[PDB]
Amino acid sequence: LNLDSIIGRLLEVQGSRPGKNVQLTENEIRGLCLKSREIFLSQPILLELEAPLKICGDIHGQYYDLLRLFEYGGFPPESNYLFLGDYVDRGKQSLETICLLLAYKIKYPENFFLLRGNHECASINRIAGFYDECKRRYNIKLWKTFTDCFNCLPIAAIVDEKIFCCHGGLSPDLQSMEQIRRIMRPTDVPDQGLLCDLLWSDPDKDVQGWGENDRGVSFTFGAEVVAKFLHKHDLDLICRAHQVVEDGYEFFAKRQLVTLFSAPNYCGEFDNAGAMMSVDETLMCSFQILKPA
Amino acid sequence: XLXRXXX
Ligand SMILES: [Cl-]
Ligand SMILES: [Mn+2]
Ligand SMILES: [Mn+2]
Repeated sequence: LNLDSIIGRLLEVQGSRPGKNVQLTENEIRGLCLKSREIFLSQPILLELEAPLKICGDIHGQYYDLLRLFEYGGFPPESNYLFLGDYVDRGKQSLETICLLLAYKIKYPENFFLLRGNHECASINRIAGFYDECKRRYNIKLWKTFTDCFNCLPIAAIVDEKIFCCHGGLSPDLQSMEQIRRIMRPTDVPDQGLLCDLLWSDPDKDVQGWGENDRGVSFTFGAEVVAKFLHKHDLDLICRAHQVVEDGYEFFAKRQLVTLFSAPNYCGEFDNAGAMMSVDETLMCSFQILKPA
Repeated sequence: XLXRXXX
């Protein structure tokens, strides 16, 4: 597996007209999937990470925006990175996006981290674009290879014992971090339970306790669930993604939770920026922002 | 609005 050749070809299109594809070989992509899967399985399902690092939310195949985020924040390994999931679906270049992220995981496995989003799941990405992209540009066998890799992604991270990171949010079944560590891999995303909620739940300003989630799965949770969670586990901040936010980032529960969304111009309704959160050595948080077009 | 599984 010639990782530097793969990374070089993926980065070659910087400065091209947004849209230019990078077409790796099928054998190269299979190799990225197989090697990264091995690495994911060798590292904990609940990652224990150190600052400083940059944290990114949903990308959804917006490859040229991923390149902008790296341009702004430093290409790996100049900065350490944690991505919160939702790499594929919706956008035009899910393949380039996930291939670059997997290549960086293999090259910098202790300095580059990828969590699982709810779109890293065959049931969802079958319908939301990634299956179609794989079928068009490669074949369905490669989509299964991607799925096998996604089934091994870690689910949450704690930065310096203070920032709890996951794609979606909290779970009514999450009482101990050991419950997360006990999750076996490979696994699909279930339609209910702890793993489901970590990838699917949402905070809500108008919910007291746990509420029904408009997505048809998992729950919403209120500001006091957040406060109680941080107190119980001696944490300072929940960092999650999963929801489009106009500013690219949005605080909740008196700045006890932050939502990051890194794909600008995601929706037709409102314009949205994409934001990446810089966490300095003392856990102070700032933002680098792709403003909407 | 892309379909509330989610604009
Ligand atoms: Cl609440
Ligand atoms: Mn999501
Ligand atoms: Mn998403």
